[PDB]
Amino acid sequence: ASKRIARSSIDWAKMAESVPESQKAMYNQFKAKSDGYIRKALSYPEQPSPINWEHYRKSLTNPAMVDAFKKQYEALKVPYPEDKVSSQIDAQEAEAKKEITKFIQESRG
Amino acid sequence: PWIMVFLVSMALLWAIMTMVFFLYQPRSVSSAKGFSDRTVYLNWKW
Repeated sequence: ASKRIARSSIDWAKMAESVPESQKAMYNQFKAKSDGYIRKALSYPEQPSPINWEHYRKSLTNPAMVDAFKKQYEALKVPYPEDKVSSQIDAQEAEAKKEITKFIQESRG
Repeated sequence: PWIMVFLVSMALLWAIMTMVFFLYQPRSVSSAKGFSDRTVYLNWKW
């Protein structure tokens, strides 16, 4: 419902300059793998296709079933699901920070 | 006095041999080319 619409995209240019190319060729796999999920993110935007309920109300002889369907559609409005492994990324983020500090001080030495 | 002449000649031969042993040109041909091959790079958390 929030957080990440398709507009969000990190700076690939700085990331591409940082990696040692074929030494980190999994980034070349990672970008295409993330790009494939962008293709899934290309389809199915937030809102669905609107439906003209009044046309089916007038065309059908008894529009009570259309009103019941519209009422149930408005009642059933499920929100977003739950994030699963965000804590694991957060845990590896803290481990990355420790490896960042360790690599920084060794390079300083 | 063959013994004294022999000793001087052998002592000379030892002295020439030592002078030859240090007669050389040291060189320093170890540049930092191998230092350029030690690029330590962080493994990325994929």
